[PDB]
Amino acid sequence: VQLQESGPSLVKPSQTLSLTCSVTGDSITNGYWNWIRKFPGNKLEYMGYISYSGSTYYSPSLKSRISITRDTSKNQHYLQLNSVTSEDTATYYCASDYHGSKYYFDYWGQGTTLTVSSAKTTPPSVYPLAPGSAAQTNSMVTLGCLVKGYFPEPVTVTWNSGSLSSGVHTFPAVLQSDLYTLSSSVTVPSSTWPSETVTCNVAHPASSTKVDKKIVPRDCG
Amino acid sequence: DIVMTQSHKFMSTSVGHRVSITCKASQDVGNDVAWYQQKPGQSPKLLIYWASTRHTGVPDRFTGSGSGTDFTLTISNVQSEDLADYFCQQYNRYPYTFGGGTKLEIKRADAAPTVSIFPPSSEQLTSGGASVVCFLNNFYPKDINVKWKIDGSERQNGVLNSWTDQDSKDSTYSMSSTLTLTKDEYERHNSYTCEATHKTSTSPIVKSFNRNE
Amino acid sequence: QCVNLTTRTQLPPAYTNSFTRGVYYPDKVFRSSVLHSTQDLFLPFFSNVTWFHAIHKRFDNPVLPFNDGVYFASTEKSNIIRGWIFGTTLDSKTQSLLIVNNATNVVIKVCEFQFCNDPFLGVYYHKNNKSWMESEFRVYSSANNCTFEYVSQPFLMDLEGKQGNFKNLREFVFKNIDGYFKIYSKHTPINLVRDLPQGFSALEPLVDLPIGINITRFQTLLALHRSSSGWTAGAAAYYVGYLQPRTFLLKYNENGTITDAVDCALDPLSETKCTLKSFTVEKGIYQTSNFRVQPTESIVRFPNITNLCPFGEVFNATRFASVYAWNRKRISNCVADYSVLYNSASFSTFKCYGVSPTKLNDLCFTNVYADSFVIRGDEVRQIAPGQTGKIADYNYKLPDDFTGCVIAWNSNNLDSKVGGNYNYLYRLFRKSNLKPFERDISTEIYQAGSTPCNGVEGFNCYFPLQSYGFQPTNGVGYQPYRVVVLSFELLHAPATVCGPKKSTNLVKNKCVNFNFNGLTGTGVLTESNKKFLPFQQFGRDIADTTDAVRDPQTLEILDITPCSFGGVSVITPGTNTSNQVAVLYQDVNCTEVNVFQTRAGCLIGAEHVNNSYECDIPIGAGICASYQT
Repeated sequence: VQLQESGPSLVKPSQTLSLTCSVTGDSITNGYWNWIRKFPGNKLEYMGYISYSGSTYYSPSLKSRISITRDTSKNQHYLQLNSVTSEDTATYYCASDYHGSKYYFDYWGQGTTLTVSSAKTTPPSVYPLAPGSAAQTNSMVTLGCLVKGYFPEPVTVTWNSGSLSSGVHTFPAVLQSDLYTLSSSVTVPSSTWPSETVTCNVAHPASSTKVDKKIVPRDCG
Repeated sequence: DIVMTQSHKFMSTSVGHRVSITCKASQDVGNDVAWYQQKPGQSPKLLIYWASTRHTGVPDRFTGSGSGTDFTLTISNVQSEDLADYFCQQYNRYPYTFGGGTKLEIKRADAAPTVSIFPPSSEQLTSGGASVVCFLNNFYPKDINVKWKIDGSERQNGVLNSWTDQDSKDSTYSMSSTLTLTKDEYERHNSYTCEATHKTSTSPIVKSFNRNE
Repeated sequence: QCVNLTTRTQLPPAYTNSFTRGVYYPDKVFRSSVLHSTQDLFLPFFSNVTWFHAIHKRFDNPVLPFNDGVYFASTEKSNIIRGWIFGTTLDSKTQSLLIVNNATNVVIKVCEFQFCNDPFLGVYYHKNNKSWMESEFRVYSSANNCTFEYVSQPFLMDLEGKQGNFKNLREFVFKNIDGYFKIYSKHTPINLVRDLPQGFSALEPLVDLPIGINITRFQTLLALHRSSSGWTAGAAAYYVGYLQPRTFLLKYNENGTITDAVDCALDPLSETKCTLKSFTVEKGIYQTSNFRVQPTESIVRFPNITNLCPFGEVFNATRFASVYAWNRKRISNCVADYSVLYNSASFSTFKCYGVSPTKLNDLCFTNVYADSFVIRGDEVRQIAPGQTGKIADYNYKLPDDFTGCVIAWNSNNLDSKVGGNYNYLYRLFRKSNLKPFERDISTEIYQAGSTPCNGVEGFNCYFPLQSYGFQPTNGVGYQPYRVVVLSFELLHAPATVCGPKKSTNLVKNKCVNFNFNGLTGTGVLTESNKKFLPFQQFGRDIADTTDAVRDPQTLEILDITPCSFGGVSVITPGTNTSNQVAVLYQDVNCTEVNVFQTRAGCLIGAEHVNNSYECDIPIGAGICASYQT
């Protein structure tokens, strides 16, 4: 069973949340589908559940601020919340309560981080990073990939369309006042820079924006 | 609800050592105490169900026993591919209230850090933004302090740190900071300096640059 | 403040045996040629003290406790010892007493001083024009909330390093009783090389400091002399002892100098001097103390149980009730064992709210209620405070202060059958919600519209008690689960549900504490030869002394033997003849404690000689003891 979440990741206050958890590999014959709110900082909290026949029961955490529907034709299930406040800035995961072939399984998807604020959709501005002439050089050369002015969460920063993995340390987002700032690094020897050209690729699942910017030694002396 | 509470925040063992992660909840944990397995870069997966049976693809070294509310995930001869965040829960009745968490890592040799500060690009000054980026990677352990030196004076407000998981090839860490300024404050200062105090160095590496280039 | 001395080397905690040190005057009461008994914090003889130094390889000044009472003893040749630090937590958060000497005055201040990481004193530039003048004061940094201040008389103390051996001895007593701090001073010339003097002296009081504060730890300061971290020290040492509240005897002469000291809990030779209250002990046998064996532990000797709550007809019942017509069963006047419910390894759902099931086993309750109903798998999780749906709102509502347990397991093999199980019912529609602990068994037709239904089904008139559906071809989540809800409340009624049982093993020939259904105390369980009646529980002697018992769960008669006791006898020689003594206990053997068994008891310290000599000192039952070559 393969799971993949999809939907808009920007919901203003006093609006309606809408997303879809896709199921691929196993039909909706056995097992439940639940939701767990992920607080920032490795903290989780249960949200609700649904059956697979039509019995829609709610959780004591959300009595009337939750609406989960079913779809047995396309093997999917929706998620809808009412009266979305500023405390709903989190990520919701969908899992299966499957128990077959004398084994208990529990698969989890990727997840789409929901951010509740007053700002609209902002595309990311990928800016290159390179050491200048006044910077102190070293034997190990570091190359950066700056993203400033992106909204909302989440984001994904890769290197060479995901093919480069050695020395990749993608730092997560931060909690600033208005806008966030990404920071990615790579490990290359002195023969690479500035002889070879390294290009970082930054993805954005909330708006399907992919910006490709090359790192150039600008500005120099 | 069942108030879950964990004691150990992080466990650092080696190859062949025993990993002991306790789960001392304030309420009853039940008999169907389960454990997750948060792989690095992937989704968390189920490891142990019904407190005696393992998941599909799990070796026999991941077992569990105990008595009452004092349960301990018995792990013997932990390999290098077992670095995962373990949570204690119950699979008896909805809802599933979880605990804090405990990060499992391996113990390897130390590594000398490398400070590399970056000047801001010309594309950032066109829009109106200004930020100084300085990184600090390939170091061990995570007990380090990364601060800024704005014209010799330190800065603490607006400094936020971030870190990643342990690498499976070099067994090093990565931790840097973030400091953003406005357009008017960019033309007032001259030089920025970042450093890091590591246990394998008597003096920190001083790296600075000039904005005039 | 922050710079610590790098000349510190780790020393193992060795010990030093003292001979008769640690005897002072407990009060200002004069006597003559007697032995006054008193109870105070004294230093016991032949004890172990610390082994520290004040030299340039070993330079250590640790933190020792103070609440148990400590004794100070240190040789001196060049006045290395300057002062001490008396603080509770050794920080500026609480008050602290500071007694230091800068060779001009005795500074006594009770403030909240800011102690450094390693405070010390010393004289700089010992190469030329030394003069032994104090020019460094790095004890504290600030002062706040001072309550006492004392300035002594001005003087000049010399710190000249005379070569050779040690020539001075300064021993103090550091104790605090009810806030009154006492300093007992003594100065006498000696001749030492390394070790403590194995002599005897007295300690006279000097001052009195009613500080009125509690002191838990202390620290001894040292001096540094070198011709700011590599400064070396001189050559001195200091030993720290531990006081204990024992009883000493003091022999005052015509001048008031203590000549002898008797420890009543060191050796059986000196135990006769405390009972007789005389130094010159005549030849004979006297009683000193009373032997007694403390009990080990209390074991409740209950193999199995006797009474039982009816959990068999509730858990293992064949047919349950519905979710709207659940039967409430009151469980009282019985002993319930909740430990077997958690370790049964047969319940798929077992959760208690408010308290753990392992914690309520050692707790008495008065009202226990048990319910039983069979529902589907989508309705077991609604048995919780704050739930919604059909069961929580229309069938069975729990209050917010639920202090019970939820028991549920799988019953698909019994409560389901091929073709559909239409036995159990549930209410589907209702005009409002239910109260906590409210049963609704009404079969009235729900009027969904405005037209009446008149007891029959029609337009907007549906039957509320709908039938369930159980099939074996369904999934795991649709299996019938037997749900048992336990209710616990507290009222003014006395508790009838109890029974915390702790049994380990069969213990014999040990002084233990027994706990039976109608008898308790301390006794030694051993074998017997009597034949007790099956209704009797215990037996007594003539003078109301219980000496036998019978186990209610095991057909075995165990006599309640009292533990090992009796008087303590000792054979003491003259004060100018010898010092060897022997231990003689009463009415016990040599196994429950130069070993010889007598009729009166066990005699430890004598050798069995077949030669019969004249009876000099009697032992008992035709046995005597004497002194031979």
